[PDB]
Amino acid sequence: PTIGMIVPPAAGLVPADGARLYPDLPFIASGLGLGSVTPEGYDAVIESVVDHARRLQKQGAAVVSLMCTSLSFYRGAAFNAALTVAMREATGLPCTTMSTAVLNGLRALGVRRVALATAYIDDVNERLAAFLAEESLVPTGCRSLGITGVEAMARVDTATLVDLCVRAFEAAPDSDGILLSCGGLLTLDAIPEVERRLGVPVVSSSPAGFWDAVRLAGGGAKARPGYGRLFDE
Repeated sequence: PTIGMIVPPAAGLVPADGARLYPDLPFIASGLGLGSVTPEGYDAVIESVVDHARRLQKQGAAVVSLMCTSLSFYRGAAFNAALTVAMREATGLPCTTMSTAVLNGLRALGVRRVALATAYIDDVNERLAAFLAEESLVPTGCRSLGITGVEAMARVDTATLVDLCVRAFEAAPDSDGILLSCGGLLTLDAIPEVERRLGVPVVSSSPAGFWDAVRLAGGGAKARPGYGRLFDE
């Protein structure tokens, strides 16, 4: 079953982080050309998201995921829902979003006290914490990479992301689990290393997006093994 993904950039490229989980599966992307991942224009955003969902339906997608965490959480639960309802009505397909994916992953692992490890700015981390509070999770703290530009993003490796999660956890030792939400960075290998070092499960947002969209498409394909408890499943 073909999985459709709506993405932030104009070019319409399948996200790199998570694709490794499903090497045999067909993924098609359609680019919003947003200029932001946290845009102004409540109606305009819904409108472009609808337009792009319809483009994906015409290309044979069996489901559509809005594959951007920030865009789906920055205006809280009411907006994540509005996005989902608008896509499904315009397409007749089951639709979902990366923020729903994250919720779904955290629930599957039993997490309700969640430490945040992100690459976002303060205001954005605050909106994330607010979204998760609305969904009956307790955000217990946050540590962020605090980097910008391709150069610095390029310089991130697995170790950087593992250390990030350990930091976030040390700071919030009461946490049930960790949400790694590091848009644009490669996180898969970090997941089971963090779970080993800490004994607490990790959800990574982009990989959760792939997993959740693959679940929704209901084909039964399993993620490649070795990428943490959620995906070992």
